[PDB]
Amino acid sequence: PTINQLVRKPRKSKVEKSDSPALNKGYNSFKKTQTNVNSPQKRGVCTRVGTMTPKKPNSALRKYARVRLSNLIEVTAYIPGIGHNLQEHSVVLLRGGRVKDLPGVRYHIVRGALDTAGVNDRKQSRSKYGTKRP
Amino acid sequence: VMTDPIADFLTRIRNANMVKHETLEVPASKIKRDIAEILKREGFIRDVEYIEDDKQGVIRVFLKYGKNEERVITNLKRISKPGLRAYVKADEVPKVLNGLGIAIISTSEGVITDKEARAKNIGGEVIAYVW
RNA sequence: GGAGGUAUGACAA
RNA sequence: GCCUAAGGUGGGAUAGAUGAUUGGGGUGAAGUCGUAACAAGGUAGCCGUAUCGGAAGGUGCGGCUGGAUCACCUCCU
RNA sequence: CGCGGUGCAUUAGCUAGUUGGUGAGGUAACGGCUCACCAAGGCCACGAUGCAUAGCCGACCUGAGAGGGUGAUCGGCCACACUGGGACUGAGACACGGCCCAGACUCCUACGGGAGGCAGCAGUAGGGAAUCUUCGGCAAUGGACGAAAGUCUGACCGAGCAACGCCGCGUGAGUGAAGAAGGUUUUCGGAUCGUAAAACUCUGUUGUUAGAGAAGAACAAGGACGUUAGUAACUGAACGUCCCCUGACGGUAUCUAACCAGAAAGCCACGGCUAACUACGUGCCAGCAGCCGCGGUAAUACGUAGGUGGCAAGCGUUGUCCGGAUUUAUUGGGCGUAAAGCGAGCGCAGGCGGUUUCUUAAGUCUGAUGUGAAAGCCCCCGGCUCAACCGGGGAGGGUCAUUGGAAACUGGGAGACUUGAGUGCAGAAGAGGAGAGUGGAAUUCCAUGUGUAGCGGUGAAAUGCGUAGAUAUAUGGAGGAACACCAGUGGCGAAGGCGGCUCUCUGGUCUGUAACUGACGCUGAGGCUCGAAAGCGUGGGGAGCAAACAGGAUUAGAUACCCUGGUAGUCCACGCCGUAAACGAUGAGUGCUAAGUGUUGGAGGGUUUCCGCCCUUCAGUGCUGCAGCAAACGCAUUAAGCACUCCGCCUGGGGAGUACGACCGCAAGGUUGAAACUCAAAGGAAUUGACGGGGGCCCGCACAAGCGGUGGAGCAUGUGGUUUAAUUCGAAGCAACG
Ligand SMILES: [K+]
Ligand SMILES: [K+]
Ligand SMILES: [K+]
Ligand SMILES: [K+]
Ligand SMILES: [K+]
Ligand SMILES: [K+]
Ligand SMILES: [K+]
Ligand SMILES: [K+]
Ligand SMILES: [K+]
Ligand SMILES: [K+]
Ligand SMILES: [K+]
Ligand SMILES: [K+]
Ligand SMILES: [K+]
Ligand SMILES: [K+]
Ligand SMILES: [K+]
Ligand SMILES: [K+]
Ligand SMILES: [K+]
Ligand SMILES: [K+]
Ligand SMILES: [Mg+2]
Ligand SMILES: [Mg+2]
Ligand SMILES: [Mg+2]
Ligand SMILES: [Mg+2]
Ligand SMILES: [Mg+2]
Ligand SMILES: [Mg+2]
Ligand SMILES: [Mg+2]
Ligand SMILES: [Mg+2]
Ligand SMILES: [Mg+2]
Ligand SMILES: [Mg+2]
Ligand SMILES: [Mg+2]
Ligand SMILES: [Mg+2]
Ligand SMILES: [Mg+2]
Ligand SMILES: [Mg+2]
Ligand SMILES: [Mg+2]
Ligand SMILES: [Mg+2]
Ligand SMILES: [Mg+2]
Ligand SMILES: [Mg+2]
Ligand SMILES: [Mg+2]
Repeated sequence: PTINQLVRKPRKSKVEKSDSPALNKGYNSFKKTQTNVNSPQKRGVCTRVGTMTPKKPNSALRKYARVRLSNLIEVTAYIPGIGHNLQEHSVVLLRGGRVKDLPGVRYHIVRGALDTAGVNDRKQSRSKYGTKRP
Repeated sequence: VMTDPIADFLTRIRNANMVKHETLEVPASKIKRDIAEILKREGFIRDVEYIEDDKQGVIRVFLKYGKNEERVITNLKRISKPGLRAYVKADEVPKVLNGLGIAIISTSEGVITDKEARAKNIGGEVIAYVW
């Protein structure tokens, strides 16, 4: 563009968006509205715990939880590690992070937090998966 | 239409220099004569002669080439433009290729080189870079 | 030589 | 007595939620129907428009070459 | 009061005490601040109004910088104190811990009526991923009151809690084996963990035990004297000098001595990016993953172990911001084919603009002064044992103001100029446009002779037409549409487009000349005009052609391609529509930068008896081709080269040119134009292959030309299938099956 054009219509940049939008919104019970609060995690209740299938290259029975968050948003989350003690109506803590296999899964469940148990038998990378030192 | 006769003068030199023409002619103006004189005494062109005509005069420039016809002028860039005038303060006066080139600056003391401008401790409108 | 015009076919490997 | 918060009534404006039902869209390791495009893709393709057809698409009109092949004159090396 | 710091027009209209005036009143004060009158203005595409969001700043994070992000703690300003309104008191409040009223909420009543407001310090409940003790003291500093002692001060000094952050120090040091045991792993030799451990000699930062003990205090008050001013004299006031007087922290820092290495390390990573590799276990499972991707029975990528790497009282994960991202490019990108030139013009505003004299000096440059608080980064300099941290002295920071200068450049003013641009004069060519006529060829139909069984059509056919006389042929008549030859990368036009001929009206361009004007120019958002074909409306026309449609074929099916028909439409008038691979897929203007060769319209000169040839030149139109440019293809004076001006437009693919809103349209639709969500690609050019119901050139019992067979019969044999206790296993298109 010419300088006069940039004066008339200045440069404008693409707006970025979150990879984990459900963590960006709080909820106000009084006003019954959604607040814009960036939160590293969020507590939710497991409405459904089950297994899911991956996309074409991969094949497994990935373990998820359909979690309704404290901010009223309904999200699909992944249960990392081997074996878990989650059930429906359990209270789980969600962190950000996609799972490339699962198209609709944008959050991971934090192990060792709230009702989520640490991973049995884990001995390496224990801080992930939430297991105490043996 | 022509909106920047200075840029036209610099481009005529650049294009003639590219094909190693011996000489070049341009419609005359005071600023063009000022620029031609600076190129003359800074050793970028061989000579400059002026022709009195009926319209505005003509300035003839004699381009300079070294042994093996190496080009003394590498390129010329217009800095201040009709669309965006460029002004530098005395402490903002540019150095072109760390002093191996020159910047032609218009000041209230006249049209001078970047060396002269920061000697006098003055700024002005930056006309062109020459290296 | 060059140029404008006038039926169907798993998946991975 | 004037001003006046709140409250009441009235008709509009505006924002979200929700609603029988409805629309196209995206997704989904191995469904049905055809084979429209890519070679001249077996009717060259595409563009706009109109019209018709289960469906891709077909057909008309104008346009484009981002056109395969053989056959011409101009041009030019 | 000037200036400065958010988003949205898919927000353009807003305003009526509103704008101004005249008086009056009111205020500390000017003022529509209020009012009564008289006018009607004010604001706004330089973004009014509306909507959404937000306390602002010093500063903080990031970045090479330009910038981007943020506005905790500390300081300044502002605003608010249960929600709304009001005034009182006062120098000051419309007043967090004041009043009044109203409201919602909690609480007390004897039911008549009363009370209350932690966004003060703690603390509780609730919300949340998530933030502290219902602590000591007023000693210090500051604040209120008092003459003062002093009282009050959840300011503030301290202490407590949390690795929440930053900084410092540890968890030992030295010697110590061809290298113990054990772990892991082996090619069983040895490797490796490893000088690591052990052992021996040391150390006490720390820790424990005892002891020693700060600064932070200056004071005030009071007790002594003294000096000034004043006074008759005083007490006292102001000041000066001595004595006296006070520690929350707290027995805290700190120091000293003794004693023991004794109590004091983890976390993540190790396929590539990316520093660090092997074993088992598991076998598309379980799981990993930031991206690419790992896992399908021999996985450095999953889980464990041994090693190893990085960092270390932390380490990792998630969230958020800047960077890398030139990925909005002012610094610092693009638009022929990758995303991107509006279909084209005409033009308001705006942006930009030829030469020159004088002048001005708004921009620009420069000097001085003022100011840009302190703290902070930075720079010196000191203090804490170092550092963090603290203190002192600077510097920096403004598109700041005031004032003095400069004057080239941009701008303003007064002149001058002729090259750009235009006018005049003289010429040139043209399917440029509009209107009204008109010509021949051909098709169809119609009439009439001649004439006889076909005609028409396809790959092959049939439908169809014809003995109610076809087609063909001859002579005529009617009507519509299109204009053979000329005709040409030829011409004209802004583009779309314009092709018989004649006339009328009409636009533009090109070439000379240099009489005239004297920069009058270029571009041009918004607006306006034009805009192929199809389509739409009204009224005409209708030969040929032909969506639709009918019939005949083809075919597995054919709602196609083919055939025979055929309506709209194609044509005209008028009014709509406003889109096209509206393309050179290349916006417009200007200047500059090798050559060669065609051609259209001019001009000039040198020859030629003319005709014409030769050369120079202007404006088009092509081809070839340097320099340069380009990812390549290619472009190349008709640039995609080198430059300046203005406009349009682009920012991964899909969802979408979709939805919603708006404008336009009779309608069809057009113009404007997202998001959720999803993918890690989409894409351009070129390369090597393979392939083609592409082309060219060849070969082989490949076909053709022949001879004899197989497929039919019986039987032999192999195979499939079936059967079986078993009918052993292998081979399966050519290339398994005597
Ligand atoms: K087709
Ligand atoms: K065209
Ligand atoms: K007044
Ligand atoms: K605020
Ligand atoms: K308030
Ligand atoms: K008070
Ligand atoms: K005090
Ligand atoms: K008290
Ligand atoms: K004191
Ligand atoms: K890895
Ligand atoms: K730029
Ligand atoms: K165009
Ligand atoms: K000036
Ligand atoms: K004419
Ligand atoms: K019509
Ligand atoms: K030519
Ligand atoms: K996207
Ligand atoms: K067989
Ligand atoms: Mg891992
Ligand atoms: Mg096909
Ligand atoms: Mg086809
Ligand atoms: Mg094709
Ligand atoms: Mg059809
Ligand atoms: Mg940068
Ligand atoms: Mg209070
Ligand atoms: Mg000690
Ligand atoms: Mg490596
Ligand atoms: Mg691993
Ligand atoms: Mg950037
Ligand atoms: Mg394309
Ligand atoms: Mg494109
Ligand atoms: Mg039409
Ligand atoms: Mg278009
Ligand atoms: Mg030419
Ligand atoms: Mg044969
Ligand atoms: Mg037989
Ligand atoms: Mg086998």
